[PDB]
Amino acid sequence: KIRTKTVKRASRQVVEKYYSKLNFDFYQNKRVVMDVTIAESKKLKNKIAGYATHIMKRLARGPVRGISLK
Amino acid sequence: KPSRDNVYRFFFTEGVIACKKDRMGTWTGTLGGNTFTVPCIQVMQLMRSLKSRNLIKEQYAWRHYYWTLNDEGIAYMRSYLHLAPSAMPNTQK
Amino acid sequence: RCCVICSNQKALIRKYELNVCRQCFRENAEHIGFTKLR
Amino acid sequence: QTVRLTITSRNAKAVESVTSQLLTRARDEKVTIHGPVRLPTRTLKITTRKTPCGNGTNTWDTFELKIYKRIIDLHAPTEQVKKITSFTMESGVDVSITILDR
Amino acid sequence: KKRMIVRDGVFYAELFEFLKRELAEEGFSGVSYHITTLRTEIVIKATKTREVLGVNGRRIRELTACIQQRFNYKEGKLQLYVERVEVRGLSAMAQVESLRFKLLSNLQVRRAAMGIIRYVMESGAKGCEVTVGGKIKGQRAKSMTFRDGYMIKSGTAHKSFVDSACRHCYMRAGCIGVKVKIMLPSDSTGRNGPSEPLPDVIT
RNA sequence: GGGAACUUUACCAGAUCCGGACAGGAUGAGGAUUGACAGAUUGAGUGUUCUUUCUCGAUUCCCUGAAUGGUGGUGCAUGGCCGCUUUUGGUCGGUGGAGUGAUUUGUUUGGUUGAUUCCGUCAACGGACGAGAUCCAAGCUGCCCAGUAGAAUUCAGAAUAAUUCUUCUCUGCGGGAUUCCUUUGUAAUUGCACAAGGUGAAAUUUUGGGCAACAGCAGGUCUGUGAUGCUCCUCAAUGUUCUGGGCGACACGCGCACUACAAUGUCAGUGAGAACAAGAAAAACGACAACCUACUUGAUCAAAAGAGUGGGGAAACCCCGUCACAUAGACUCACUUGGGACCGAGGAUUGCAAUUAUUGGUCGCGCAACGAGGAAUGUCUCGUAGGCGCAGCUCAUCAAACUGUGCCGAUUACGUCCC
Repeated sequence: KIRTKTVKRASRQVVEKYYSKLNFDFYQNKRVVMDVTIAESKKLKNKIAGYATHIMKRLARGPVRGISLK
Repeated sequence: KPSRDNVYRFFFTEGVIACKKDRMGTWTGTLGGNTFTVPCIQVMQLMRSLKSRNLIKEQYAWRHYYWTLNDEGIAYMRSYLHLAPSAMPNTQK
Repeated sequence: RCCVICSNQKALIRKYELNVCRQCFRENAEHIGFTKLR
Repeated sequence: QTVRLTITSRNAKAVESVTSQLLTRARDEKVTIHGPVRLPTRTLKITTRKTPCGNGTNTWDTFELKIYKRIIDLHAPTEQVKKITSFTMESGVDVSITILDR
Repeated sequence: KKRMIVRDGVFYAELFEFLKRELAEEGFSGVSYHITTLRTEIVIKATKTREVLGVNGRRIRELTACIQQRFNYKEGKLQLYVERVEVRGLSAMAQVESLRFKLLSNLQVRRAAMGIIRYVMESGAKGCEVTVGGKIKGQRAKSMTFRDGYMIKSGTAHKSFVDSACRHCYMRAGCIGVKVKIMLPSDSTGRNGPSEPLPDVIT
């Protein structure tokens, strides 16, 4: 429910480095994670994929730390 | 007793000697030809005898003893036998 | 029933599966292939 | 003489590292092999109190094993099995098997 | 086949405990083992490998023919090997025999360990901890721990990265215990991509 | 890992032994010696011992020094291991800043979280541990797979043996879970999030565990261990004895901890009858099978027993009690058709020996308390307590113990800080 800085941080490197992950789908935005990221465990990606969609969705609200190259 | 001679002899052609510690008749050896036995309690009484002499290299683990003979033990063991080419370990490999 | 690693015949020794390891405890004696899980 | 293989070993990537891999020495070659699945797994569970002493928080260990049995079945090659098993060298603690029946 | 694994467990437990006694100063880092047919050979892992072979065959054969004579195999079914352990540093069990030797040599403690700390950390190790407990500086039941680098003590992940040894040094006046933990430079050993908390993102 | 006897055994009463390594030394013509029948000696057909001769083949025995051995002490000299502080979320450093300094900041108001967990703020910035995460088992699921798993079907047969498969089981590696939609919800321009609800086997560290920092505690262990420092013992020994016998376990209703039994008409007591469970175990070498269990005899006469056959190296096994039974069963306003304690008589059993080993063994004692428990006290919230029971561990014999599996299955809070 609360995400460790490890989930938080790595998920900020993905969104910084991948706009392949777009849809608010946890499931699409998940299947792009695990191929690109090695966390060696599923929950990490399951966490990461969950927070990675929070970031993207919120970007549409406004700016977010770790600002895009836009 | 001559038992005590061949145990000596039994180092040769064997080298390192293995004995489990029991207080009971047991023996692992005499092996190439006869392969018959002697009680360990008496084996143990022989090793200590000249173990106070440098001839022998102690090891121990679990309940087992491990005896290898120091060079001074090779030479003595040769001459006590009176037959002395040298111990098997250094004779070939 | 004196047992394997020591004179013991005490620190009652597991017969279980006939491995008799308690002398020097099955904690100190290991590499048996046991693991610590659960 | 349809032969039988019982591979009993604990360690990670042995029970697999023979039967999976090393039957393809026979599996994909002139032999015809009948694979079943590995039999069920066992655990050998001893539990000893952690204290060398008397005093404790009353705590216990649980130590375990896993023994992994695989059955793998054949028709009869003659003398090939002696060559079959001997093809492949790779494992440790894994089990060699000599069986006849039926 | 329950008890055929146990007989090997009790067996393997016997080899390791025995060699430690008699492979020392010779850098005994462990044993690997398997057998198939009439070959019980038992490779030996070690650091200092010319004292195990010996001048003329002695030490390796002197240790060979007792294992035929301990476990009763008919003569010739055993072999022996020794395997050079690459990067002598990274193996703790090699380096307790370093500490034991060094403290027997009468060294003071801090100088003793802190060297090994460098040698291991030099060797590529990712961390260390060395701890000497005992009667050092007498009448104290004084213990000391000497740390480097970085390390993980929790979870069962540690048992992969953590390979350590706890061995006694018998001094006059008492005992002095010695314990070394070390690291594996996560790189080539295991490498499961292994400390969980490191995720990577291919870019 | 305390469930015993002699063993284990430390304690007691006696008796044996060298284990006493090493030689640097006074009798090497019936040898200081080793072992001995009888006879006595003694508790002992035990040779220690005394006689009697021989059996003696030197390694032993005598004298010195050393020594070895030990459940000897000291856990307050010590390693290692263990518990505890410590169920929580804590700890540490480098450079920088403040302070003469001990020290401090980082490590924080605030919000949230089991969480020094997050976000925000920030004289701190960047890093190390602990948390988390890795792990292990349980739950739904994919692939492989079945002759040491088990279903479908047709064909014939009693009572109105061929076929194809993976539903059920097997297991290695994988899928799955995530805060994902929704609620204008609570809170809130951010944020981190929370809730009621949805999907799903699972819905909020999914569930139960294992692990687990840094400092400490004169915490426990010298009875685990050729693991160890002293310094006590060293041969009519604190050593050893399948050494002999005794204790560790005794009866002042003594005081105390934990457990099993239970007194009801809610199985309630008991007699029969119907169903159905699961983790687990099983074995022998320096010899020519000693472990379990199914079947059927023991059965023209109890029970437990005895004995013979039969395969299992473990996927040889599945009929456990709780319950169900109105089977029209028997009790029946009571210390009682409910305590099983105390009890003396037979008898079967493991085995060196049981003088209570123990028991679907009988069958006598019942009239020994006992009749919801004084203050005081224990531990948990969902397959849970409780109830029930089964193996395992010790184990030649014995579970009211612990370790684990499964069955029956609950009311109360979904809270507060009052203790």
